[PDB]
Amino acid sequence: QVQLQESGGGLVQPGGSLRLSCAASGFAFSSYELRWYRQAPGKQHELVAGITTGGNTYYADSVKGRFTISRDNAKNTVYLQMSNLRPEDTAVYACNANWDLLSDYWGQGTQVTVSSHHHHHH
Amino acid sequence: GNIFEMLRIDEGLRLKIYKDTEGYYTIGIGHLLTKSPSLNAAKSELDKAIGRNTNGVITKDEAEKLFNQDVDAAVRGILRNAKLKPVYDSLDAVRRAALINMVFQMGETGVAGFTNSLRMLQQKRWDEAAVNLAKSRWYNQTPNRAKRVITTFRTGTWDAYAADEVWVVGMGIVMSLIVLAIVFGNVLVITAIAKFERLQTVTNYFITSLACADLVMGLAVVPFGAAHILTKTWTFGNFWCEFWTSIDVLCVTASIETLCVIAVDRYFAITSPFKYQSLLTKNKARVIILMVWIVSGLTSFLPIQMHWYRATHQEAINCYAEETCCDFFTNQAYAIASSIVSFYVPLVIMVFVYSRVFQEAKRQLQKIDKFCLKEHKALKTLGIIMGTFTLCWLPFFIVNIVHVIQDNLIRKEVYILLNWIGYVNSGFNPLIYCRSPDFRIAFQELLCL
Ligand SMILES: OCc1cc([C@@H](O)CNCCCCCCOCCCCc2ccccc2)ccc1O
Ligand SMILES: CCCCCCCC/C=C\CCCCCCCC(=O)OC[C@H](O)CO
Ligand SMILES: CCCCCCCC/C=C\CCCCCCCC(=O)O
Ligand SMILES: [Mg+2]
Ligand code: NI
Ligand code: NI
Ligand code: NI
Repeated sequence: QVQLQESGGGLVQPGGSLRLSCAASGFAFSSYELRWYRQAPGKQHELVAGITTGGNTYYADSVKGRFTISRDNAKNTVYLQMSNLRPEDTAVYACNANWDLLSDYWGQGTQVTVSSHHHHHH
Repeated sequence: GNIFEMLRIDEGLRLKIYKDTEGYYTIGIGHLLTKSPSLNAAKSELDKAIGRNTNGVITKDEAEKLFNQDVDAAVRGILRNAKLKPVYDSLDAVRRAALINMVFQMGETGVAGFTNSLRMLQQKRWDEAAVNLAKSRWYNQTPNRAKRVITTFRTGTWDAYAADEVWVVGMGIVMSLIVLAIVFGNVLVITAIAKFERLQTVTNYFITSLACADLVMGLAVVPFGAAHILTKTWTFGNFWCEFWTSIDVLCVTASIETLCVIAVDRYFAITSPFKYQSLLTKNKARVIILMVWIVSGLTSFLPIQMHWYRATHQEAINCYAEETCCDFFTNQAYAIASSIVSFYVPLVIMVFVYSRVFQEAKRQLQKIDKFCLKEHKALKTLGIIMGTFTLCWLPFFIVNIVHVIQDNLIRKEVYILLNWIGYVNSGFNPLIYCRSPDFRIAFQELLCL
């Protein structure tokens, strides 16, 4: 069937950088709009970034200038390069391809945790 | 005889007492019972005319029996009239029937009043009496019928009554197209999803259920429904009638409910997308469609085969017992019970969850001004879904509720029409829920074979 698998999340120092990969298989990738959503614990889910078929990218006001979404149709993969990370950016990031109301597919979502005391057990 | 066919498509046929254009109690093929507004007087005249207790309802044989009497009583009334007889003798076989028609409608002493046009008729100056008859109350009261009789008078042909055959064979054509569209549409859909594993998603598993119900409808319900209408009769058993209508209710219930399941499926895929693939599993999916058909079975085959649906009025009792009658008479209870369970409850759910989707789209539409393709295409699809769905089934299920609340409101023909408007929705569904680029590819491949 349709499949979206994220990879590249995990831990990262505040101010650090991560690159999220979203592999797609099972549909006509090239003619699909791609978006990155996230959801902080105990909060409503929000849109991070999004790229159209033409290549037009748009971002949230909070991650504008720091994050950069790009897509590779040759490999059916959309990326979310995110630098200068913050403790607020700690959330579950999900990949999303969309054609219409019914052709709306989501990924399992990957966890990105931003803190300074990583594996420092105080 | 052509006079018999002429009057059949002028008076139609109704097995229950009704009121004609003048508001007089009529029954069968235009048999005036009484000019009194008393139903009891009408019902008494019907009993005397037939020779039994009728309860206001007769049969098709009793209808043709009264019909042949009324025709004969009209001819006798002309021959006995000293002002009508020379005209009748003067006219040809076709034009004779036209004169019989008027007398059948207005009586012998009523037609005799047309002194000027009767003269022009005997003088065989047709075009004169043609415009002379149009200047009468008979023309103003019944414009459509008078034009047909006058035309028959001035031409001496049956061209004025040739329209009935055209609309029938024309309706037979459009019915064939509907049947073809539904079958070709849903077969192509079910085949595509089954053959290609990439299309087999949770959402598309519901569409298979929908396309299945829509397929069975286009194979079983609609074709036998077209024959029942065109032939104006039911050439199968009472068993097959009770089996056919079961498949009707079953498929409609399944089709509409599956549409509701799809709606709730998108509700979870939009409002809580991070939990969507956890809430709705492939396993839970087939559990849902199992319940849908289980429910649909309990609204169709169970109440119908057990005769729980059956109404109690005389016209229904005669219909159930007649091996050539397959009219869908239902009691008030089953009607509103099956209506809410196979339409209204899905409707209120569908309106609710799509209202929420409308909000979520508009909410995101407020955040960014451009590149909102996802939300725009969602709203457009959202309109087509609720548009074509409600426009197809709401009018039917409105008049379905009305006709079991207050009778003599919803005609037979309009119940059929609005029900067939619901039928074509099965043909529209593959045009709505299978627009994805992967469906288009799967379709261009199966058709290129
Ligand atoms: O029971 C409501 C209901 C109805 C349906 C419909 O699809 C049922 N379609 C039945 C088609 C067969 C109709 C045969 C001719 O019936 C003539 C009309 C009888 C009812 C009637 C009688 C007089 C005036 C108005 C209406 C589906 C599901 C439902 O729950
Ligand atoms: C439309 C038939 C209504 C029947 C009863 C429904 C009750 C309300 C539930 C859903 C309505 C969803 C409304 C969807 C409106 C779509 C608006 C539209 O056409 O969008 C144009 C496009 O966004 C420009 O770029
Ligand atoms: C457990 C959920 C069941 C869901 C299916 C419900 C189906 C309801 C359909 C109609 C029930 C039968 C109605 C017959 C009314 C009988 C009363 C009467 O004879 O006047
Ligand atoms: Mg019958
Ligand atoms: Ni530390
Ligand atoms: Ni540790
Ligand atoms: Ni039975």
